[PDB]
Amino acid sequence: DKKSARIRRATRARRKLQELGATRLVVHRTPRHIYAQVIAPNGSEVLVAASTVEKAIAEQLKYTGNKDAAAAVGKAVAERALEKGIKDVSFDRSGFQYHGRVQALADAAREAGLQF
Amino acid sequence: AKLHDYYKDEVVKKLMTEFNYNSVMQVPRVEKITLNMGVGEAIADKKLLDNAAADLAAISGQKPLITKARKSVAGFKIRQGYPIGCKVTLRGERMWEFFERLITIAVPRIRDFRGLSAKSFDGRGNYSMGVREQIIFPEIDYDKVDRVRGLDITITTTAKSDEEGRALLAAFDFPFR
Amino acid sequence: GIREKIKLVSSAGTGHFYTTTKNKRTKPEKLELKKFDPVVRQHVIYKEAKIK
Amino acid sequence: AGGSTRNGRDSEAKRLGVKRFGGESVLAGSIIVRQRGTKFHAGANVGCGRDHTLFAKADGKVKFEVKGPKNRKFISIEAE
Amino acid sequence: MKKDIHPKYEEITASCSCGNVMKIRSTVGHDLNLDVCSKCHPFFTGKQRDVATGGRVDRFNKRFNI
Amino acid sequence: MLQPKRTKFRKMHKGRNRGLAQGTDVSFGSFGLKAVGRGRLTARQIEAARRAMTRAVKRQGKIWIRVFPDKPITEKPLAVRMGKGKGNVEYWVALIQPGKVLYEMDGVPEELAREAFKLAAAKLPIKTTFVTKTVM
RNA sequence: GGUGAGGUGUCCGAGUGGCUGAAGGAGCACGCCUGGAAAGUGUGUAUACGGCAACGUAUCGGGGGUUCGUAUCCCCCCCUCACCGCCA
RNA sequence: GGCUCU
RNA sequence: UGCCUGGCGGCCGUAGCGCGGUGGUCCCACCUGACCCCAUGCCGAACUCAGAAGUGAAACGCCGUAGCGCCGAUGGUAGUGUGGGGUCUCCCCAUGCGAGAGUAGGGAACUGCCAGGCAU
RNA sequence: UCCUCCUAAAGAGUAACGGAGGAGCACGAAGGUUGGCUAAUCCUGGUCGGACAUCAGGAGGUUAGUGCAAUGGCAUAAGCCAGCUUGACUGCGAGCGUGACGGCGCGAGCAGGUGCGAAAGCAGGUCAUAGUGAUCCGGUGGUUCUGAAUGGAAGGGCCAUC
RNA sequence: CCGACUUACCAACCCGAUGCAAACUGCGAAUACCGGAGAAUGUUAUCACGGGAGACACACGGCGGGUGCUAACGUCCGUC
Ligand SMILES: [Mg+2]
Ligand SMILES: [Mg+2]
Ligand SMILES: [Mg+2]
Ligand SMILES: [Mg+2]
Ligand SMILES: [Mg+2]
Ligand SMILES: [Mg+2]
Ligand SMILES: [Mg+2]
Ligand SMILES: [Mg+2]
Ligand SMILES: [Mg+2]
Ligand SMILES: [Mg+2]
Ligand SMILES: [Mg+2]
Ligand SMILES: [Mg+2]
Ligand SMILES: [Mg+2]
Ligand SMILES: [Mg+2]
Ligand SMILES: [Mg+2]
Ligand SMILES: [Mg+2]
Ligand SMILES: [Mg+2]
Ligand SMILES: [Mg+2]
Ligand SMILES: [Mg+2]
Ligand SMILES: [Mg+2]
Ligand SMILES: [Mg+2]
Ligand SMILES: [Mg+2]
Ligand SMILES: [Mg+2]
Ligand SMILES: [Mg+2]
Ligand SMILES: [Mg+2]
Ligand SMILES: [Mg+2]
Ligand SMILES: [Mg+2]
Ligand SMILES: [Zn+2]
Repeated sequence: DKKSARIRRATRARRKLQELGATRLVVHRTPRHIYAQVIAPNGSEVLVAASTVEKAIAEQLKYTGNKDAAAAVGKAVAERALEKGIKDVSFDRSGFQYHGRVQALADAAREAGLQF
Repeated sequence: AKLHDYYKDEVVKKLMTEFNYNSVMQVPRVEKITLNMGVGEAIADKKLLDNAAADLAAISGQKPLITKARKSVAGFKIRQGYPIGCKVTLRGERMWEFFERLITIAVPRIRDFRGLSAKSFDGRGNYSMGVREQIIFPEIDYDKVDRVRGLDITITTTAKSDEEGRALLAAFDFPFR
Repeated sequence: GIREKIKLVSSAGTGHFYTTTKNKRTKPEKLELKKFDPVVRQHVIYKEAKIK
Repeated sequence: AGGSTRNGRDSEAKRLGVKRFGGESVLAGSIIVRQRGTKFHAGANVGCGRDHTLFAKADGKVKFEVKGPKNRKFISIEAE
Repeated sequence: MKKDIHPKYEEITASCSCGNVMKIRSTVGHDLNLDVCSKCHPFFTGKQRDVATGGRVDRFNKRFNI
Repeated sequence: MLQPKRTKFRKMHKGRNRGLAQGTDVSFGSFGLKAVGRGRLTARQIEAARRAMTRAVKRQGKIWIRVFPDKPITEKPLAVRMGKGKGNVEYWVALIQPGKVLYEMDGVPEELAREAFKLAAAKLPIKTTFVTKTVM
């Protein structure tokens, strides 16, 4: 229901980046955690990934599902992407609103150095 | 939220006992109350609509959603898009507080009140009743009105069956019979 | 063919004009759009005038 | 003597169809399919026109293939 | 809820003839005096008494004796 | 006389009548009248052969009609030249291939069904035969 | 045989998509005048079926069809009116 | 002013 | 490496439904609250935010199950290209191709990348 | 004259006084973009309220919808709401389709400048296919291009347009 | 008014069985067509340009069809 309508809400821009050949950052948002992963243009393998389920990020935080955790995740995934040489991506909101934790994540990745 | 507290302390214990549910999430609960006034004569003039939304806005302190015709029918001389009614959805504390003022004040103020029906639960727990006259609520001033309206109340609850809602409202001493 | 034809005169002083149609019965108010003026190479407000 | 008819009309043939078939090397911009709807769909390196015309954005061979859960027919340009 | 469009919804006191003091949130503003509440409505006594069929044989035997 | 109540279209091409049939086996009843030849029947030929077997059984038993005339047949009027539109629909036919079971019957003996279907086949232009039900 | 138009309650008669289940009039019914009738005059006013009349539905030749909705629009069957059905 | 029949 | 879960794909019904069962450390879900970010042509329902008391009820996931859906031969049949023939509105012969429907049967998907949890 | 289906024989095309239907427009939003949503019908309950308004739940899963005919499409919706807007831009256009020709059509991309969006991106009218009329002549605005001795002008040319 | 019942009259949906379709399709050939590669053969048989034409009244026969009566040495198309 809500899961399916979120997928329907996301599957237009996903297919558009699929035909654009875009290396794509995928955000996923839960009430407790927030997830991020950089996916190759083939859509079958990832490059870097970050979350509030990881110990190295979650242990520095109060709650995993607030904006400060989402900015720490987008900073970590950006610093890993620039470590691996990935610089230009395209942000996939994955059916969420560009708002709140998603916006704070993408603003953190922009500030840390990704270009999107 | 007085009845919401009464739900959470005594109704849940009652229904868990009288149904032997495995989990407490398996219990019914009310979710929303819908207050429709179908005004089919407002195609003559907006002022009947404009006053019916004012009366129903005084009952429940929300601005009503003016509903319109889904399609056009000629037996009623209406076209698709005409405002033909008004509704109010009540959730949360305002739902409980209206439901308190309902079963405590307005139901006793019904002329020749003799009970409700237990045969109005739409097969799936959701109860629907219809009142003849808005003056049973004390929000309405008797001199200020001109037209005797009527509205209908629809309590949408999470009870799967019909009896689980009948026991839930009976747990709220809902005057069935 | 009730939909008469007009012209959208540049407000940049140039006599450049786009030509188009409108229903003058149902849209009595004048049409004003921001269009490209190829002489000045800017987007300029055009206004409705008579096709003449 | 007498009679008439009401069924004399017909329109001109619009010459639709597949102009370049599979395994057939094209230049960029070459029209592959003319069609009313999206009877076919645009795959890789293939654009869809205003009238659902499928044209090649690049050069190479035409590849017909069936993808998706709805088993829709996609046209792609292999590199060449 | 939205900010401006809704009417004032304020807690007032509604007392009744049975002395049922009840504080509710309402759009009235002033205090309310009732006539019957759910405590004092004759739903539990009056509707039980108010059928009152009466017997035809008992009226007959009542009107006299043989 | 059998006739469709509604049709999507008023007229139909002449077509052809080649191929074998599909309603070959005796489905419903016990005895059947199977077409061997090829051609087209009509609602009159169908209703006349139905009357001849209903009377031959004295309305005892049950008779199915497997076919139905759904093809309209046009004719041009007399003294009308070959142009100027398609002719007017005059009657309705059913295209009959070899092997088509035309009628079925039960509730009667075999010899009575033989003589009834013989009285019916005498009302039909095409050559017929008598068939019985079969397991598998 | 074809072309065109049309088919209106008791009668005539208007009525080319939304208070048209019908104007207006005559006629029919009822009342009054009249010793009695008329003529006047006044008031009304279709057939069915569902309940009970709360009003509802159907009915513009018949029968289908569309559009939310047709007495008005399209089709068929028809009926009638007008014109043509010629050259040899 | 004119206004039929019995 | 095993198990479980989440995300992104591959594939597009042997992958889908149905019926029954089962899961809560984590995850997920529901869930608590909302002056705030933001939102409701009314409503914190949704969207969003701040959270974590409770529950796996629903949903979801997993397991099982042939009531279906689905897949599906072999043989035959229909058709048909070429050549020939007949009783020529339609068929036949040689040769090549060869269905559909149906039957037996299969069948309660398979697989990749990353991350986390518990075991090892 | 134009559009859609069949005839049309599985590429295109294909005739008849063959079978059936439509067009000679509309829209300053019914266009663009961003964001969101998902029907028809039926069942039950429910004030006036009735076969049928509106309200709540369930089945169904597009049998609906598409500005209009039919066909092909449409869930990533091309269908439906709201916000901001004018890309219903100007100069070009590789390369193809289609016609005997005149002509008609599709088009990525380039330069300028613009709108929406955080951004990737999208936008050179509308889901597509009908909604149309050659040339001449003449009219209007702009442009020194020309200007019959010279300077102007008339007139002509070019661009837009009737 | 609520309704009584029974009943020799039909019937929606759904289910099962059975047919039909040029303007039906959850299937689907043979051929034909487009493109590529490869031999052998064929007096370049192919294409482009240029000079000169003629022709645009066809017929029957086979096959696939419309129309007509699966009537016509009929008519109108496709193909040989
Ligand atoms: Mg009417
Ligand atoms: Mg289950
Ligand atoms: Mg919530
Ligand atoms: Mg469960
Ligand atoms: Mg085989
Ligand atoms: Mg097979
Ligand atoms: Mg299965
Ligand atoms: Mg299963
Ligand atoms: Mg073709
Ligand atoms: Mg062909
Ligand atoms: Mg969108
Ligand atoms: Mg209802
Ligand atoms: Mg549109
Ligand atoms: Mg369109
Ligand atoms: Mg001339
Ligand atoms: Mg001079
Ligand atoms: Mg000069
Ligand atoms: Mg067919
Ligand atoms: Mg000629
Ligand atoms: Mg000729
Ligand atoms: Mg010829
Ligand atoms: Mg022939
Ligand atoms: Mg012929
Ligand atoms: Mg012949
Ligand atoms: Mg001849
Ligand atoms: Mg000829
Ligand atoms: Mg021939
Ligand atoms: Zn009281």
